[PDB]
Amino acid sequence: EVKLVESGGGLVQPGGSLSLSCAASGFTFSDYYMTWVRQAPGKAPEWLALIRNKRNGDTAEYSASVKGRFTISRDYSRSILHLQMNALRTEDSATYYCVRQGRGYTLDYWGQGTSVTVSSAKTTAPSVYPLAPVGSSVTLGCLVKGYFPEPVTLTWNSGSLSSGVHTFPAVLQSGLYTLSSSVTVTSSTWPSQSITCNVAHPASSTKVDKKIEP
Amino acid sequence: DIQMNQSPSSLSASLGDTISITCRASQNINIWLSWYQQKPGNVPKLLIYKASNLHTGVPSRFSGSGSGTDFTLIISSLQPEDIATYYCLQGQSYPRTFGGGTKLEIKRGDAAPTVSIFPPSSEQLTSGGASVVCFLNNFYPKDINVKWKIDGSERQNGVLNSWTDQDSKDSTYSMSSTLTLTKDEYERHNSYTCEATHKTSTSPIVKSFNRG
Repeated sequence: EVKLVESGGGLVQPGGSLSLSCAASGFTFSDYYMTWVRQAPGKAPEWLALIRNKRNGDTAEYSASVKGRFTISRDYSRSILHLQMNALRTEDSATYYCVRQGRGYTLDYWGQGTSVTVSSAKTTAPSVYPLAPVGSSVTLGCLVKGYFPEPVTLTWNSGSLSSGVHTFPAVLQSGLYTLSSSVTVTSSTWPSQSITCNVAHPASSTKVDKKIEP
Repeated sequence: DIQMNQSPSSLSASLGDTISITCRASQNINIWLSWYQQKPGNVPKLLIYKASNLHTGVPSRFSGSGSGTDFTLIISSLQPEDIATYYCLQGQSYPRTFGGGTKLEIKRGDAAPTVSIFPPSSEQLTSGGASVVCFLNNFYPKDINVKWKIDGSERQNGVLNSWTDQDSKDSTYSMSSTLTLTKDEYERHNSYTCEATHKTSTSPIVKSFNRG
């Protein structure tokens, strides 16, 4: 079956460069036009570039937003799609997708995506603070502050406690991100039982547990 | 450049409903129009191609139609897994352009937010390192207002707000608000209050604590 796997994303300075690549499999690479599409959090997808195949000139098309800065190319000998990203700007930050164009000029199959962050801010481990109340039901929380870049992963009781949870999207304040999560349980559930907050931040090898104590 | 105008930017409906999403191209694009579904946290999936052709793995409750400049996506008998954002895409001319998208939400009875306030943790207080958090949870409809007061006085400076997508379990919305102070300023004050103003009342819901 058709599969696309992109790679080469990460944190890069403004004005810097990044080389993205897409591994295509399960289909004949040379038979299809290929494209790159990106999506910023809470935005509509944005088509970036298309490259034709050998039978049709191997020529390319670009959106005005990346024209001149991004270059799309293909390696037939390895069925790899490339996107050379130069003179990057903060608003280029998004998830980049390798996407195939099928019959009827249709972008049918998408890749998992590779994340790109363009910022001057530097990588930073999060802090992670437990949030205990000041009956019937009680609301606990977990505050993850001062990290960069995205993302982090937060769970309650290693993922066993998944009900009554509200995990809020990360918000930038400089500089550094802030993320929070709340969990609401029966009053007889806590603190009689142990509820712990698990945070992981790969970009800093952070892996921390914070128990909510009354 | 062809502009794609997608109406119902947001659409509130009930499970089992029949709903329709529209796509108007600023230029004739023949049959070169496709529809996509994107669940939160997931990648867009192809639903309809060539305006009216159902993609291989797509249920029959999804149908599309239209030619030229006007296109419509119809979802008959809306299901829970159908709750998502939908985009149209023209594939006739370059640049390729998407519609603005349509975000589906489920209708439900109005709900007031459950408010909880949290003083800075001792850890952050060592230091320093002072953040006060307030959760406005499980309320409906979407819109909501938060106000911070320190010893009575309105504070907006170091406030950070975040909002969740519609909860899949109870169809409600939630909000997190964090007020960050310096350890020094936090300890010069006593009263910290979180005020939520929701549609369900002209009177704000107030939560607070004393000492800092």
